[PDB]
Amino acid sequence: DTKEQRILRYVQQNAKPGDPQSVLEAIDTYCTQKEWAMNVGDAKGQIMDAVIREYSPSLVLELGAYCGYSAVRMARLLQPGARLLTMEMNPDYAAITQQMLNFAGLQDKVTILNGASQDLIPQLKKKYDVDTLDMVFLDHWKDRYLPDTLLLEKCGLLRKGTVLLADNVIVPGTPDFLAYVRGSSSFECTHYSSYLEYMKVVDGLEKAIYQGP
Ligand SMILES: C[S@@+](CC[C@H](N)C(=O)[O-])C[C@H]1O[C@@H](n2cnc3c(N)ncnc32)[C@H](O)[C@@H]1O
Ligand SMILES: O=[N+]([O-])c1cc(O)c(O)c([N+](=O)[O-])c1
Ligand SMILES: [Mg+2]
Repeated sequence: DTKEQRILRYVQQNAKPGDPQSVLEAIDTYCTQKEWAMNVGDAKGQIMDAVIREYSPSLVLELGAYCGYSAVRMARLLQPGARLLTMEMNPDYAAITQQMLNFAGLQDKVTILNGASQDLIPQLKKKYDVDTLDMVFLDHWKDRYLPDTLLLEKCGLLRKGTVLLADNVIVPGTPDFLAYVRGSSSFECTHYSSYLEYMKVVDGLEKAIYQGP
C-alpha cells in the first residue's frame, strides 16, 4: 500500500467516526510519530482556524487536497449552508480525501473537484454555481500560487474582501507569489509566522566495533 492508504487506515482504526477533531488528531499523531507527510499540520492549522472564525466564509476554495487534512480542518468550522470546494489533480489522493471527509462526517459540506486547478478554475462559476469566493486556501505545487491567483482574478472569482491564505510562503517558499501580493495595491497582506509541521526527524549514530579480519 501507499503512505496515504496507511494514513487513512490509521484514521479508520483510531479516530472516532463523525468527529472531525478526532480525525485531525489521528493524522497529526501518525505523521508526527511514524511518517512525515505534507499536511499543513496542527500549528499552522490553529492559525487557519482563527482566520476562518474571524471571517466566517460561506464559500471557500482549496487548492490541493492531498489526504483531506486541511479540508477537514476548514469544513468543521463552517456555518450551516456554507461550502468548501477542493481541487486535487491526483486521483489516488482525491480518493483518500473523499474517504477522510466521509469518515469525519463532513461529506455534505465539501465537494472534491478532480483535476488541475488551471483547468478547473475557469469552470467554477458555471459548473459549481459560484459567484465570488469568500476565501481561498493555497497549498498546491508552489509554482502555481501566482498563476492561479491571476487566473482567479481573470475569471472574476475575487471580490473586495476575498481572503487568500497561502501555506509555505517561507519553506519550501513561494517567492514570486509573495513578492507579487506584497507589492500589489490590489492585496493587503499579513504574515503569520509558524513552523513546518512533522519536523521531529529521527536519526541516529551507529557504533561499529572492529573485531578483526
Ligand atoms: C501539500 S499537499 C496539500 C495538503 C493539504 N492542503 C492539507 O493541508 O491537508 C499538495 C497537493 O496539491 C496537488 N496539486 C499540485 N498541483 C495541483 C494543481 N495545479 N491543481 C490541483 N491539485 C494540485 C498535489 O497532488 C497534492 O495533493
Ligand atoms: O516539502 N515540504 O516540506 C512541503 C511542505 C508543505 O506544507 C507542502 O505543501 C509541500 N508541497 O506542497 O510540496 C511540501
Ligand atoms: Mg503546505
